[PDB]
Amino acid sequence: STRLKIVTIHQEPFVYVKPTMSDGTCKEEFTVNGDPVKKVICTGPNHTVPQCCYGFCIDLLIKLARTMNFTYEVHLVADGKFGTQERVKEWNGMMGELLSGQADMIVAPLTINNERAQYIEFSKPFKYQGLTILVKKGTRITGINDPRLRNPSDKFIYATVKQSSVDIYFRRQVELSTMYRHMEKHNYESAAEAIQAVRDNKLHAFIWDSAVLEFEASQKCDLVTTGELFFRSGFGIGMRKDSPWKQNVSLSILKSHENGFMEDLDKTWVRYQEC
Amino acid sequence: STRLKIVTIHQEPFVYVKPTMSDGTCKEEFTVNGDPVKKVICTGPNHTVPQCCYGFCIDLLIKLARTMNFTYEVHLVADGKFGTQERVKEWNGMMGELLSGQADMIVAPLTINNERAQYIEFSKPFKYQGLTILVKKGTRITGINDPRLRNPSDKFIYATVKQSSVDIYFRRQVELSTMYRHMEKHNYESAAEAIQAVRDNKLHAFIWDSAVLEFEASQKCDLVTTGELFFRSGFGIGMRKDSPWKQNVSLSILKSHENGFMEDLDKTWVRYQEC
Repeated sequence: STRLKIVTIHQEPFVYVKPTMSDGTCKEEFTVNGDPVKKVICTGPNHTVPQCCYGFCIDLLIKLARTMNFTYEVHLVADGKFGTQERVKEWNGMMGELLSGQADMIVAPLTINNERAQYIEFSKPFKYQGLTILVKKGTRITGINDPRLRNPSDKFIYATVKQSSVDIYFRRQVELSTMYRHMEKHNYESAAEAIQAVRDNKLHAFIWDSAVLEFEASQKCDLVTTGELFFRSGFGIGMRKDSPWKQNVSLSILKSHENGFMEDLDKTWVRYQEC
Repeated sequence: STRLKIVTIHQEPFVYVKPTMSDGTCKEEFTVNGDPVKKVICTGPNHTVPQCCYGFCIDLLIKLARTMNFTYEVHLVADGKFGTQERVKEWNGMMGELLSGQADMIVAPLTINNERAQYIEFSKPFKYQGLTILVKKGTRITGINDPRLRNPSDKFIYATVKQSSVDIYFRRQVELSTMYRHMEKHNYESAAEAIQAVRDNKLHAFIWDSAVLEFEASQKCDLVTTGELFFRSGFGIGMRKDSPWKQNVSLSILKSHENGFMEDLDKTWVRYQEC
């Protein structure tokens, strides 16, 4: 009947965003084994214009749309954010768009957490992840229990992104009190700057989402992730409560974990051999 | 109004099962730091009798019951099984008990998968896991892509449990065809026997649930798990579809991942230092 409004956000390798060619089409590209890269037009801010979206999440959308037989239009979130609750409390970003009806589904690396789940519903997770630690190659940190994290000094500086979900996690547990006070002093304004600081040896360890950090390490051989994951979670498709789509989207995702499909998406988008 | 009927199954460290003392009570025990071990009476086959249940899942039940203010009675599944669909197709084990009304909730290390999710609903996961590989200490296997798994010979024998979810997973993907044919020749009748065979160097690698194998390695220093997890999944509380309990059980579980509670259960039940 009517096309679902899909909202997404720019985050490689889940969603790449590139300009259209001069004729308005998306450049034809192929995988190493000759398969066409599937691309969709996604409108959004560069001024709102049609752009080209592809990646793990786009391939997943396409699989869901074809399996469940729905049609869709994809756009990039207008304010460029995942969504937090803020005073004007109302959700902004993709959460706000989903709740307002500007979107019908959020298809993106959207972490399942208590706060969001109070307002929306999630599919079963299409990818598992957690927090991990990004360091310079050669640096050894066992995880959140490493003595250089538990007993901080300026000889080994670690941090996360100010006001992020990570910042909030450390703030909330008394046993991490000592780590939180160190981080509160070194936290960065954005993940990109924290990542650069590790490359530049101004930050010894950056604590962040594993799906982000592992992707950085796969592309930049002077960086690596280290240690046991902690605060595990999953990424799910977001829908308003009592969605007609949730059950079948969840069943498709579970089937895909079990039949190789999700693994094929990981081989296609997440796995590299440069480093 | 009425007590929820909780069904569970014996699997350390999630559910320990021990006899009552001579007077019918459960032995008072304490953690290393002095805290009482919480125990519940769980009736079930040793002839159905009251026994003592405690562990990660029992602590979780207790937290849910107190948070949501419900009361409950726990029993061990009558046929001793998680549940498969079989001809008489009807579910047996905990699935069958849940569907028949003999249980209202399954509180156990119950893997979320497509087949079960067709019939029941799950809470958000209280523990993440996957498949991993159990080997003798000193043996090195990178994961499911290790050359000694991909290119099998009788110099390095690996196997799983016949007719298990693992057996079925390998059967279903063409790219694992060669591994499946090796395993089909060495598979064991039960996880206990496969585990013993690794200890006895009759089986070089056993492919199984990480929550099981990691627990074995934590208790038996001649065994270790090795390699990257694969076929990740989660354990969830099982309820009949459209349960009044699901939303609040899921919200509690998500909060517990975020506030230290789940981590405390891992420190209490899963973490050891002998090995």
